[PDB]
Amino acid sequence: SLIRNLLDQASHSVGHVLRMLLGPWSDLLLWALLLNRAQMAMYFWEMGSNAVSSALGACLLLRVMARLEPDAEEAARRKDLAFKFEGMGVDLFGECYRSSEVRAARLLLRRCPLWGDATCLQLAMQADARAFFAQDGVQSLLTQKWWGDMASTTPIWALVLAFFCPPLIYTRLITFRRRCLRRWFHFWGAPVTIFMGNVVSYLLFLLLFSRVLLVDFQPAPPGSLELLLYFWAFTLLCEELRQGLSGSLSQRLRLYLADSWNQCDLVALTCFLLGVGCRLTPGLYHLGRTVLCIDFMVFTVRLLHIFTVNKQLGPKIVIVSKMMKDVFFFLFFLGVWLVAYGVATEGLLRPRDSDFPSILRRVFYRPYLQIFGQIPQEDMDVALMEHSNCSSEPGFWAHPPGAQAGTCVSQYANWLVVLLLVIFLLVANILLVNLLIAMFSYTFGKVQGNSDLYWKAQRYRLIREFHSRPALAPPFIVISHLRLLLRQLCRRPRHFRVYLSKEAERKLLTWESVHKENFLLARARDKRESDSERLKRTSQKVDLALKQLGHIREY
Amino acid sequence: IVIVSKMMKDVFFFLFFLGVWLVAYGVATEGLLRPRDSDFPSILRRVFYRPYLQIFGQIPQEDMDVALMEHSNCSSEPGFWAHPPGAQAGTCVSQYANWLVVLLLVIFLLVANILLVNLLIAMFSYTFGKVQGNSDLYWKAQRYRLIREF
Amino acid sequence: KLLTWESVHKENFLLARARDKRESDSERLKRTSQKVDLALKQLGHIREY
Ligand SMILES: CC(C)CCC[C@@H](C)[C@H]1CC[C@H]2[C@@H]3CC=C4C[C@@H](O)CC[C@]4(C)[C@H]3CC[C@]12C
Ligand SMILES: CC(C)CCC[C@@H](C)[C@H]1CC[C@H]2[C@@H]3CC=C4C[C@@H](O)CC[C@]4(C)[C@H]3CC[C@]12C
Ligand SMILES: CC(C)CCC[C@@H](C)[C@H]1CC[C@H]2[C@@H]3CC=C4C[C@@H](O)CC[C@]4(C)[C@H]3CC[C@]12C
Ligand SMILES: O=C(COc1cccc(I)c1)Nc1cc(Cl)ccc1C(=O)O
Repeated sequence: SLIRNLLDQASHSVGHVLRMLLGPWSDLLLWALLLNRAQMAMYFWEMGSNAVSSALGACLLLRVMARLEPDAEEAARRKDLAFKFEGMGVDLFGECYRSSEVRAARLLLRRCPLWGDATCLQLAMQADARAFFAQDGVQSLLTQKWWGDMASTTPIWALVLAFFCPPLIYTRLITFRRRCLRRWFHFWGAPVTIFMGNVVSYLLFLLLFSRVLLVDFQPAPPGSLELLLYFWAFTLLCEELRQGLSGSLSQRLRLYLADSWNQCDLVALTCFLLGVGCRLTPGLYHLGRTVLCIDFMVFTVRLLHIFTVNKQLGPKIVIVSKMMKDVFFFLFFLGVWLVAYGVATEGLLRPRDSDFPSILRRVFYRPYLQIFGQIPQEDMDVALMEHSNCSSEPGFWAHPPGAQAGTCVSQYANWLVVLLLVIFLLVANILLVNLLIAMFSYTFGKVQGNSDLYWKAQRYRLIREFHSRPALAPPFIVISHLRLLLRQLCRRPRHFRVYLSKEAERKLLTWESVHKENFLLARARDKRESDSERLKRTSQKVDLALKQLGHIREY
Repeated sequence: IVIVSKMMKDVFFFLFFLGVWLVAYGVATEGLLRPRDSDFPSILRRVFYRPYLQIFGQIPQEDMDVALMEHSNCSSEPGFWAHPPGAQAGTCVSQYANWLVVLLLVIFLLVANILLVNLLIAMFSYTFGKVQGNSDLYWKAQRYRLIREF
Repeated sequence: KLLTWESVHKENFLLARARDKRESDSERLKRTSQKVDLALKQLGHIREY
């Protein structure tokens, strides 16, 4: 199995868990989980302490072991145990939140001594406990943390007005949980305010980049505006580099190459560096301008991910991410039909200007544009063209008026050319677009129910990442960077983690144990009231009656 | 009627996505081709209005493709320009990267006119199917209030 | 060896499906009905007492 060999390898030497494990109920529970004893795990859980934290840790280790399983059956057993176990854990935490909201809220951030001193939230995220993030209790607590010391009942427009007018903080609007200085730091350190500052800074960055690209990008040496834009770009590069380094050196970069949004930011920044180099070098000014235009497109795309936090939009964004397979199949089919129809028409009518770019244009671009209402009838039908004799080759040609429709086409089979145009319009503009409608509707209907749950996890990760992000905006985050490097240089000569009281820890443990035993007795009553169990009981009672009646049959 | 009132969230998300993609594509084309008439209203028109109208069958090929335009030498700046015939398409654009301009036009048409409209179809159908069953009940209450008010 | 393995797994599958059928509520209600009927019959066999 994966227990004896794992212990032998650890002795011969998740890795921290293996190191700490070697050959009060925590040890029994962990042994039950590693031995794949489902009933032992359940019972040790239910009669042991720290049920929620133990549940998150144990389901994390179940997922890890199922991934490590070389046997599909054992992996399936471990993973189904993990699903049932995370579900029952989240049910317990839901019934806990149903009792005392603030008690459960401070139960979350409780740094439990076991499982590597990691909070429940980090354990769930490492375990991919989407269901354990789904419940309204943890959702509301995450919302309040995103509104850290801001009384989340405040509306968004109040927040934007307060951001625009710093004096507005000391008003009746926007309540909150050196008083002026403390309020100032709370306002400017709240993760939601950090997010708003980042959004406004990014909008200003895009506006300035567009202004530079459309007006101030002459081949003259860079001006003050160009230098300032370069300064913002370098600051963003430093920001992303530090974020990747913080969130072991090579292991961290291998971790960072994931999270495709960071990949998009990285490729955008590399394109920016290439564009700056080409702009600075004399010869490649035009190439620099083109690549910077492409980079603007990439940055505008990244703005979407920056604006995925909205409660009504994130599921839709992950939906449109999921719809790529359907659009991609449609791309194949459209390409095939476009090749067929374009080559057919390019063979039926033979323009004199047979240059390769012109042939490729007439075979791909124009048929593609026929889909969206651009139909050059005067270019590809003879009855709309004036007849003339071009070449010595025997035929009737009727030179067109179009600039890139050819010098003059042939006309032997224009009836079948028009027939092909009709067929192509019927297939591409009717069969394909409406069939893509069908696939899009079906995919949305199937996927939305899991997309919203994935958005819950994504929003938790978003809250964590903006909490980890420093205070000042990217245009001024150079101050934060120099502050952190000074802190790095200060030690050379030398995550919410809300504190809980020591007696409060014991009171939370007792409260959680009491509510756990209440939930178990409730579920036991439910199982007893279940019709199948009742029929079981009736069957046994009837059997006992029959047996004891047989014991008096001799009378 | 109460359904179409409820559909505003979907149309509103679509408005966000269309605005983002329009900004991206418009600025890309406005940077790739550089009309001489760089007045602010003209720049804003070319970056927002014309790309928006490209969705509904208004494609100024003769305005933004060089192979359809007559070539001429406008300015001392080194390049080939090929002055357009359009009235508000610019005095004369540059032509260094019109292949990629046409590629961007193709990509924008594929995304906005195919991905977005059909995806909005999907959301509209799903929202209608989900909401009609309560919308009719709300209409019952609304009609009672209507009777009372008249 | 494949024949023996297949036969063993086949009889395992049949016994599993038999247990499933027995645990089925309809079959259980059948069994309860027959047990109640037998109890009634043998109680009638001692009615004369
Ligand atoms: C926030 C982003 C996405 C908006 C994109 C719109 C862009 C194209 C707009 C917004 C601000 C605009 C600039 C604002 C002011 C001027 C000064 C004027 O004398 C020349 C044009 C110029 C430089 C504008 C060009 C177009 C512009 C850059
Ligand atoms: C739906 C899909 C299959 C449609 C594909 C259309 C693409 C491939 C078409 C549309 C416009 C076309 C371009 C139009 C003009 C030029 C400039 C020329 O100097 C090189 C070829 C090039 C760059 C063409 C290559 C093919 C092209 C990019
Ligand atoms: C809705 C669908 C069915 C419409 C299809 C349009 C068809 C019927 C049209 C398109 C072009 C037309 C053809 C154009 C030219 C010719 C050549 C002539 O010597 C005989 C008539 C003939 C052959 C026409 C008959 C009708 C025609 C084939
Ligand atoms: O959805 C996302 C979110 O970032 C995006 C990055 C680029 C473009 C878009 I629109 C969104 N990225 C993913 C995209 C794919 Cl095609 C597959 C998986 C993921 C992922 O989230 O891992």
